[PDB]
Amino acid sequence: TTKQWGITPPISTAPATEQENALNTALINELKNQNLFESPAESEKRVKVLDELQQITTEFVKKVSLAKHMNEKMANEAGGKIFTYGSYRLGVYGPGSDIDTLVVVPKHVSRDNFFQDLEPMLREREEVTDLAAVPDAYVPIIKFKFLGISIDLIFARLSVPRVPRDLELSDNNLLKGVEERCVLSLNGTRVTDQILQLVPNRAVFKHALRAIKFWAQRRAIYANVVGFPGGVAWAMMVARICQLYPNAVSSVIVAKFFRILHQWNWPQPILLKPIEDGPLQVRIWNPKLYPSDKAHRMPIITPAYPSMCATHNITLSTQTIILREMVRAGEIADQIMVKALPWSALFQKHDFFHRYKHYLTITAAAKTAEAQLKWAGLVESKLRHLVTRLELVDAIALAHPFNKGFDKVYNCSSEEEAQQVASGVTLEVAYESTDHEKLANFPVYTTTCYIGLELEKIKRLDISWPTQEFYELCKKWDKYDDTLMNVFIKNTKNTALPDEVFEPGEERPKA
Amino acid sequence: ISLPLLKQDDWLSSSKPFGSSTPNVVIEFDSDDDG
Repeated sequence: TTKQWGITPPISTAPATEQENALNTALINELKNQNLFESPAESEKRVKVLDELQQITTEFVKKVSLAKHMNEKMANEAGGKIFTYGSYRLGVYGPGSDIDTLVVVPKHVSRDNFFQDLEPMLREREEVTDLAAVPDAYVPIIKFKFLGISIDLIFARLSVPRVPRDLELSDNNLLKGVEERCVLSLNGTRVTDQILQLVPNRAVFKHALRAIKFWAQRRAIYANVVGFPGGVAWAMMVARICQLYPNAVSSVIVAKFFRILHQWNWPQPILLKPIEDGPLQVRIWNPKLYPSDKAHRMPIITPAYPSMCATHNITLSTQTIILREMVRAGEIADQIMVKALPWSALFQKHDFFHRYKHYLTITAAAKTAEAQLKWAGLVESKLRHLVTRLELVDAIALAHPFNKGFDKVYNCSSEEEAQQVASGVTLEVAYESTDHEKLANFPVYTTTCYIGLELEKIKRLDISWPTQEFYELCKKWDKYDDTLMNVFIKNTKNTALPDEVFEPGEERPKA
Repeated sequence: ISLPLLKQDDWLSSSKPFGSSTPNVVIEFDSDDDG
């Protein structure tokens, strides 16, 4: 019709039939029955919190500017604006979900002023509790809970001497004079905005992303750190289907989502807009000349400059899992559109611990809980490096990483017994199950991750080389010492799986 | 004077290595003793 969304003409501009619109009402009703819509009183609280954090940013930049001997007029008009991105700005977020915030300041407020001046401004503010402002080891990030609302603040330094109260990060010229670390930060909110503008109907895009993100979480194909696409990645995938069906309702989008994507001839990338060149001369994802961007299995390119592949972590094994989970979800999507299945049938839990014969048990142990959290985060981060080395053997045809990890606390008696727990030997020892840090500032805390295996297939298999590389890769961490932390890998058959991986009532594999 | 607590502090500040590692090995492509 009179509208052309996306980089290709749509598949069908047809309106929604009475059945499609009725199924859409059933889809939204099912999403509400899972408490995926938060509450009107809680969203009003997030708005008052963000406006409260915006008043602090003006107070923050004004104090740092006066310390640089700025005039009464310049320090007043220096400004400083806070932005948001991620699940919150897309409008798709459940209760308790964190608000991915981002602070923008002029260049005269350095990253040193971000941790030295803003952190005390938050504690003295009587509404901030559990503030864990970690000095930058990766990206300048600060986590806290303003009025109970969890916030993840990311620093960004602009070269422009003043940031007005009504600034928009759409102009590509603002990236000039900004360090590469602070450029990728701004790219988070630039892509979140570009997504909401390249879709025909925004309301249809939000309901569809709710069901697709929920389905991905319920099947453990949502974690980015292990090789599965992230939230922004899934948002761009449902955005592309919304473009091809402009006047369709959310139920139609979800049903057509699984079919179109698993039959998509990869690695033909998904683009929400034609890739635009910019001022800075940096890589802009061209698989024809860059061999690194060519090897991307399922490329999903962000529409904001510079255009990067959000799904570059995807390996051969993760790709096969995503394609197979899309095929199953599609068949369910086809039978719910004919009223042969309820919408709740799509959000069924995964069956990871019943799909493979051999599971690779990967645990990380430490003496204290503070060290355990830091150590468990790094071992999980290096998990995608292990499946890539396990794919090279191809006596293993598939190395499926698992989403989360199981935390158990051992209460050892003797010092010689804790050294066994810290190793592959696990006797009959008491293991309490926990989630996170305790005490609020001989026990051995562990965190177990799994990797499913499908074997290609003579008499035995030796994965000693990838496991040894994984050991050195985790112990190369600069914040590590073998006096407190350790990591080991073990084998586990179907029958040898622990009781923790099964919820009450499940049938363990008896083979 | 708390002897159990002193042994805990000695356990935290212990400079001895925490555990060890071993190479892994999976047995059979499972043509015998199938599921």
